[PDB]
Amino acid sequence: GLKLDLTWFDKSTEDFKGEEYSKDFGDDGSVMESLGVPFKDNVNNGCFDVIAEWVPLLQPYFNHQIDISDNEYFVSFDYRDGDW
Amino acid sequence: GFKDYGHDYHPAPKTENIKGLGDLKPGIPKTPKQNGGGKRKRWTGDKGRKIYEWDSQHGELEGYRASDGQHLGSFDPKTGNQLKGPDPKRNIKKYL
Repeated sequence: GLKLDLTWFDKSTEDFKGEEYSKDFGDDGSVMESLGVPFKDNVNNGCFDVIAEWVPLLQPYFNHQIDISDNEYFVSFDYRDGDW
Repeated sequence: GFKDYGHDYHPAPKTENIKGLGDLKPGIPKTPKQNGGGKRKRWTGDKGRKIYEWDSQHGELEGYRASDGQHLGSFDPKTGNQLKGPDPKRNIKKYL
């Protein structure tokens, strides 16, 4: 199903510091709905800047304690059939 | 409906499954598409001298020379084999 693919980078150097996937949402896209990200042309098609608004909407699905004053965050909406 | 949207494009490879291009690290994504709000997933290899970007319509990695963005061709993520060769017309110099 759909996993949120979360990725983050050092604001100072741009070095990669971490990646985390949410659990699988199956075929329920409403998390995308709550981000305000239309489905069209957005699933398996790139990463979005995690804005301040998005943090509260996203944090419930991640171990990583998202800190946008420390790091740049990006999420993509990966979809693969089944368990993956 | 939503599964349908999920088969519009080819899922990108997860980093650990990209074989044959050395150790790779995700890079900050910066290349827009015209349709879609997303930036293309990006990885660096070879101490950052090489950049790869997932192309989700063709389903292959496009490789670029980090110093000037020049296109190097595409690669199969499973093997790391060159599939297309360089195209002199193509670069990512504005997205580095």
